[PDB]
Amino acid sequence: MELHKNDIELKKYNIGVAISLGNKWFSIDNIEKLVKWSLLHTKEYVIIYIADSIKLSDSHAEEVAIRYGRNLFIKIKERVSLSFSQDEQAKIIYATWSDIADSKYKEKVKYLYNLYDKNINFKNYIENFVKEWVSKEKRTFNNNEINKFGRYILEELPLLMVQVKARGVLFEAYVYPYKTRITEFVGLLQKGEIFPEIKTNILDNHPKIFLEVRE
Repeated sequence: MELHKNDIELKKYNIGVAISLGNKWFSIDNIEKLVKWSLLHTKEYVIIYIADSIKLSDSHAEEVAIRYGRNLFIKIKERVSLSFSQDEQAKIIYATWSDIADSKYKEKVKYLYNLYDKNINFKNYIENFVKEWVSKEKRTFNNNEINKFGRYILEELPLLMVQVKARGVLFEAYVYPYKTRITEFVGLLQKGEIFPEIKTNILDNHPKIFLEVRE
């Protein structure tokens, strides 16, 4: 695959690999490709995490992590240790939800939850957002479910917008195989062009960089 940028082939950034569990593209082979591309283009490290899902925990991301991410990561570790040299393997960091969701990240999430409960324009935008995603799924969903799906998005939204640390490692950039409704929405947020209060409250002027990489 290849980037769809001079800072990259100058290896300026660390690169996160955001895996959407359940999205048919993220087979184990496509995941291996994305990791190989990131090891070749990263400044030093590649961070691998589970990034959405388009009760054993109070957080949906945490629940996904312990129910699925553990076994996914185990399959990824096996494949990697058979595809990559041992020194290349040194560059990789498997970041669970807890690695990312430090206390500083949680305040940003709290700000979004708060805003989801108090700003009905925001509430309705986020929910219509879920409503559109799922109106191409054959299955249907009620409004309480639609509303619960919305909070799940808000839980991942800071990661998409700001540069954060996982196990003490800043990663400025992340790879994803195509543009999505979400990536356009995040773009607008970072520019302050939609719900600008969000930019003012949770973006510290170092925006997460989205790199589109596909075959």
